[PDB]
Amino acid sequence: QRERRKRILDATMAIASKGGYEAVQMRAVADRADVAVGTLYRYFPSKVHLLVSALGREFSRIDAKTDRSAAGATPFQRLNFMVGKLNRAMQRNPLLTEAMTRAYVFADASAASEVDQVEKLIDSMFARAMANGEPTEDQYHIARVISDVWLSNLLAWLTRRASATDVSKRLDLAVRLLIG
Amino acid sequence: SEAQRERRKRILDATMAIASKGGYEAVQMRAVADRADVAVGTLYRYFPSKVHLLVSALGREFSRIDAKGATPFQRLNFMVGKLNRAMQRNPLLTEAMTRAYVFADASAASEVDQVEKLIDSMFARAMANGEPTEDQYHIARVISDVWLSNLLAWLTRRASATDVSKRLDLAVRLLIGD
Repeated sequence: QRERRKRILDATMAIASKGGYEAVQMRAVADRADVAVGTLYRYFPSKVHLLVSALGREFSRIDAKTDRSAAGATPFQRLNFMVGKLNRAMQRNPLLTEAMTRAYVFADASAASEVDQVEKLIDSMFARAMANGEPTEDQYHIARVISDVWLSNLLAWLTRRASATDVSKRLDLAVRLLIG
Repeated sequence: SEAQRERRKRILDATMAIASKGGYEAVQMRAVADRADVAVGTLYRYFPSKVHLLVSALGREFSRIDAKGATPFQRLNFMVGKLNRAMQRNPLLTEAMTRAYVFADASAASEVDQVEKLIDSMFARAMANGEPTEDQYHIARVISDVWLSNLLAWLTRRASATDVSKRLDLAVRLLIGD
């Protein structure tokens, strides 16, 4: 059932990248992934669960892309590195970003687990970026603040009250204010 | 020149009261117009949507609170504390404002801007005990974003009020902690 999951999340990412939040239909994803619809619902009860899970997988893959050794001599530099990478990744995929941001907007208690998995991952990614070895509590907290700035400005990006570069500027400002 | 002002005041008062008692759903143009004793047409000329109503009312709220610690950290900590307690005393109002801010589009981008500048100012001056630096304004923005993100989590029952309070405290200490 692992390969089934892989096909389902693959189709989720493909469709989301192609047509944004709207295009992510349960029937369409199930179709594209060659699984029964009931199977899809059994693993993912909503498109929110689908998208958040897919996001989690994407983060888990990005963390496996290289290694903690792969940069900067200072915490500020390393965190700047991580945030910059994820930032350009965001800028390269506006539709996917729309789908994910919307998914986060609609995520409720029923998707708690899924969302948690994302939050735990991304924060970890930031924290381990700042730290040499095991991150401290404060670094986890800093990670959470950065994530909150990111999401809050994506909220304004989604409703076209702000551009992607505005988001990027806010992120850099936040990083500098926290550990610059 | 005074009829318009009185009208606006009653409109925002009604918005605050209704939002406080029933939340975002209860904020409807006819109900607001009714309570405020204005024509619905006048209300639509004044505020095109419930988002404009809630955002404007919030702005007036921060203006009013603005009207009537030995460090930046203590003063900001104090203010965020008071605002937090006020928030927990008014969950339906907070619900209404949160929905208003997550649902706000470009058509209210102007309004959303104004109140924003207001809110941050009140934070920043609190940090400065006077005229703030650029960085203090920036910090105010960061705090505001933490607030909004955690309020989104609260709205969708992914977090409690206590969670929100703790997150805001953490943000304050991490940003300007003594």
